[PDB]
Amino acid sequence: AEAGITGTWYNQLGSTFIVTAGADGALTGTYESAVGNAESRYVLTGRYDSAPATDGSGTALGWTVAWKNNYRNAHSATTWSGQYVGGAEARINTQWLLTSGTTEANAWKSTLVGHDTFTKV
Amino acid sequence: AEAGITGTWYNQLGSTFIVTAGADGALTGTYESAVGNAESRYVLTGRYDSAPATDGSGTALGWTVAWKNNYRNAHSATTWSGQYVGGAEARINTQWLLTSGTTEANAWKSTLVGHDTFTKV
Amino acid sequence: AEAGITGTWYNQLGSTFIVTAGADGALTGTYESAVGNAESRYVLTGRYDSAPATDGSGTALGWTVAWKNNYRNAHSATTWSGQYVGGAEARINTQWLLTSGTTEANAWKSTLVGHDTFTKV
Amino acid sequence: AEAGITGTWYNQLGSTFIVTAGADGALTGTYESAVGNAESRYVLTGRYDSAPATDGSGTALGWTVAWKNNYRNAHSATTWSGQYVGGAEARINTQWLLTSGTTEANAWKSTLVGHDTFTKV
Amino acid sequence: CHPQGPPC
Amino acid sequence: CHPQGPPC
Amino acid sequence: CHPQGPPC
Amino acid sequence: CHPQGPPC
Repeated sequence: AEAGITGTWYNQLGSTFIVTAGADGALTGTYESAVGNAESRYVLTGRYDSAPATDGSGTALGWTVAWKNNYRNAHSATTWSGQYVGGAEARINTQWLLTSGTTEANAWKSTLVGHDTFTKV
Repeated sequence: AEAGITGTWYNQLGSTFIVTAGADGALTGTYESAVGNAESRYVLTGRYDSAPATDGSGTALGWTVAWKNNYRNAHSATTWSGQYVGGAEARINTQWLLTSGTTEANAWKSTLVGHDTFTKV
Repeated sequence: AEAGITGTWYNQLGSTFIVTAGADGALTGTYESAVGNAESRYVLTGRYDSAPATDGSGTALGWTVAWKNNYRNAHSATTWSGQYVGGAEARINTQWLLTSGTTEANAWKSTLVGHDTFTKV
Repeated sequence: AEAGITGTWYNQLGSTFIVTAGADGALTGTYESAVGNAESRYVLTGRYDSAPATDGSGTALGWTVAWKNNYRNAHSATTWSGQYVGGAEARINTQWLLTSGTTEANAWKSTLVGHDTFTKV
Repeated sequence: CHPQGPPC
Repeated sequence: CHPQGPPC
Repeated sequence: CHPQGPPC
Repeated sequence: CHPQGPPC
């Protein structure tokens, strides 16, 4: 992984992210939602677990985006958790949780769940 | 938040984490599972969404720990997603996803879900 | 379980449910949200997995409530998944998923996640 | 929905389920994992939320399977939560939670999450 | 005031 | 038009 | 070879 | 004895 992870990844819904996998487990880069404009670019940061692998396993990783930049503050953050599988059709398969800041009466409906697959293509 | 978030947080299960909330959205610090020994300390990294708030909302945040250090490589990563609520009994209420690296036949059972509350006490 | 499960269960948020655990795995009864009025009572149905147990394990179970009755149609359904642990302080610890009917553009934010503990008291 | 839901549904992984959507919200039928043998057939039960819809929304539904039949008792149950979208390429898009009965020390890793799409084809 | 919440 | 969705 | 998976 | 649990 590491070298395989670094680059640009696209999902099914139009989003892009660019990430560098740094040598001791660090992931850093930016997530852009849409349009093609500075206003949809947000910072990401995460970690991946580098492993000596003999059997074709995925590499486990996770990153967080807080949805605040200089043009938008959506009072929320998303985490994605999943694994990188390299090769011909490398993908990162993830499940994600999006939490919004709520009042304590609304806390029980603060968190959405879903899933994304990202490909290099 | 920011000043309120920085510090040490404990959950129900014995775990500790220490985090610094840096001015432009960054969270950094370390997660320690148990025992009280260098071997259970892992790096965390995340983001929080800073908001001008008039109505008592939580601050949304998220961080990732990859379960690899110099004494352990568990071939997995956990992300936590939730919100900080300050005050007397400040807590961070979260839901988390733990993914392990699997073979593609086992990918469908790669990811556990649950929840943690962290307090300052 | 079976005999232990049948009865009335309360959660942290004010909700009540009454369930019968029938001999071959069936759960049936009603969920009431609040107030104390026919209008907050909804049908539930689920299953539990009966097991010969030698080691103090929970019994796995799950049920579904669609949020439509004669006074309300909220265009959604919740499933709860978890386990019954009997004894002095019997509880059912669950995680739940609530999906609302959406247009296909909004499908990605159709599903909330959270958790509830129900007790007999 | 109702008429649209009744029938046989297949997912990506080889599984089949057959369900009847009964007039007042009830879903009943059987889930079969694989092989083509009585031993992989399990009872399902759930609910769906019938709605007068003017705008192309999905119908919200949920069902539970406890993984115990006359040939197998896997000490677990799965719930699926999602929505039916009718038409040419009718699908049921779901997220699911699988809980196994555990000891209370292992309760924190009792529940897997993932997702399935079922089609008629 | 979704039926799963308090009150309603 | 939450920043995680399409467009915005 | 959990009954929800393939095969079993 | 996964590092997220107690102890380990």
